[PDB]
Amino acid sequence: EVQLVESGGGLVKPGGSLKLSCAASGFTFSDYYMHWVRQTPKKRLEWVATISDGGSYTYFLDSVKGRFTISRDNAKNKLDLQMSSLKSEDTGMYYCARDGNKYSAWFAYWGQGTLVTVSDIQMTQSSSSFSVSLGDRVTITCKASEDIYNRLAWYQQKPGNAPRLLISGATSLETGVPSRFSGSGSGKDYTLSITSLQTEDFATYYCQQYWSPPWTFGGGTKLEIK
Amino acid sequence: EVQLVESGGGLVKPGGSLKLSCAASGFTFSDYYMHWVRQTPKKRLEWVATISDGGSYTYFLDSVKGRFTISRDNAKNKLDLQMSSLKSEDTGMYYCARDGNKYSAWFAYWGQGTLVTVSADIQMTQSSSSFSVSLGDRVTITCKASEDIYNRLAWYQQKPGNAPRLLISGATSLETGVPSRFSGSGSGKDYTLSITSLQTEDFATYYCQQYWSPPWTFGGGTKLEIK
Amino acid sequence: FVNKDQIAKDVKQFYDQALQQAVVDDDANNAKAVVKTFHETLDCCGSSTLTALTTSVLKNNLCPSGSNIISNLFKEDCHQKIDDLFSGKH
Amino acid sequence: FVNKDQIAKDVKQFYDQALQQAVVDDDANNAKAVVKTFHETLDCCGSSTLTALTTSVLKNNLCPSGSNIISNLFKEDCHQKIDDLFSGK
Repeated sequence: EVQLVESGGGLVKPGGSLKLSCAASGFTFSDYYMHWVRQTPKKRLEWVATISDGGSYTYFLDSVKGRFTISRDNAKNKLDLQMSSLKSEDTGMYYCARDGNKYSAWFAYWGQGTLVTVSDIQMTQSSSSFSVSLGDRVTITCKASEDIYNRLAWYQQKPGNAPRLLISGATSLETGVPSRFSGSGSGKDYTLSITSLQTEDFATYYCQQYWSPPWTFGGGTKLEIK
Repeated sequence: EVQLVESGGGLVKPGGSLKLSCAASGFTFSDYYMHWVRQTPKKRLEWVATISDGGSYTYFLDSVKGRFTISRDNAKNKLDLQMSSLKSEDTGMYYCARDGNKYSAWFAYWGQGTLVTVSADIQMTQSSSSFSVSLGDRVTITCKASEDIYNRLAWYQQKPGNAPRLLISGATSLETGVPSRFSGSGSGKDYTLSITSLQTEDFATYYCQQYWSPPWTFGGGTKLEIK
Repeated sequence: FVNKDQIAKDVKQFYDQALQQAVVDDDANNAKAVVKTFHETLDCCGSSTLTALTTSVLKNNLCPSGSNIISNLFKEDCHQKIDDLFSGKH
Repeated sequence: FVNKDQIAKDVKQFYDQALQQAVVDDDANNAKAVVKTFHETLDCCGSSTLTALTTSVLKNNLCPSGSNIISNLFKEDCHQKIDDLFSGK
């Protein structure tokens, strides 16, 4: 029943400005920290900004700091990202995301995204892709540059659609996530295992750490049929 | 102005029943524990009952326990003492009193009283029953405790016809509107009430009361008489 | 949104409530546990509002440790310790 | 009258508020004092709701002692210790 609708794109000049807005519905907006996560054209996921539940507290990605501003209207159930002094690096789909809890930096719900076109813990996903057939079994690996104390999330992303949260806290499956998905690991080494591969399972899989900011993502592991 | 008006008192037969009621005004009734204190025909002061601010908690004098019930109506700003199985010992003036704080057992304000006449422990020792003193003189009334009180001692002045009035609390602290000529000192078991430059309004009976361990016992009193 | 003064006020009231309940009956052992927890945690004893309970509090073994007899007087310090918790002292 | 669940809820919120404020450097040395007082008094560290702050709370010297790293996880226990205060554990 949760819904996030982002407006504000698209085409802009280098040095230009844009005002992205997110329209939340289906939950208590005032109880959650809200974030902005962007997907590059090379499909790399990157967290950009956070606004506290009340609005008084603000966090930014170092590269967007001093150019990007966050705001929220708890009465109007809306969140805004004011982008200025835009560079080429800023191009991508901008997703509005609600925090898993009040402020654990994992993204339980995302919006469809708004395209913005303009003209640190390392999360290592060994394999960019895996060619597997239906009914098969896969293990996607995720390595951290330092011990991330099981503070790890897994996202599934089909094309056209936004990323969907599968697992939080390295092991805990989300509601409506099938038994065939499993997450294990500790310290730096983590895995996402999918057994009895079904058709809906072919997608790009990302791991994300939420131990120390910036909340870094892995490159992804795209599961392709063959 | 804090006001307490008690009603209900009357002539009663032994074993009889009476329903005393106190009508409070001038303060936040809901914030204070309320009590019932009675004065015997031989003028001895005696605490009888306590009702908590909310009304859920109740305390009684052993001799009235199971024969007396306390209740309160915070909406109607009223407090009631339901007396049943009446004995001779219960005869006396019944004063309704508001606690000094939420629940410190000293009596900052008292009502005029209702007479209850029935037809036919820390010992607080006040050395002298009376003192014959002239105007302008100086007096020291002494109060001795059977046990350490920890300065948790009050002093009351009572002129005849009128209810007791609180002079000092915490052995030393004078109440507002109490003149500088009144002073209280002492510690542990031995306490004193000293009055300098005796004026005419000063001739009355003086009582000490301990509020350390229940029952909150009073002294016999020390009546100051002119000579 | 939650303000400092109202919270201490509420924590102090909750303490008083637990204290009154703890001394009235032996079979209100939850209230006795809460009171023991507060006294042990805050290194305190007694209510500054409900001072009359002190003797009963002591007799019910609710203050095994901590000196509260400062001079010839017993000071109820829980309301203060609660204030210090929300102030950032003690 | 005061209800155990609501007062625990309120104390936990007040703690979160102090934690968030203490983590950003300024005149918010009062918030740093409150957090230090809570951690020292309740023998805890961190918020179970505001878990993301943990690294910043550690880096701001708000948890010098006390083992919070159990098995292979750091568990933020202040919200539990607050519950235990009002429960009598």
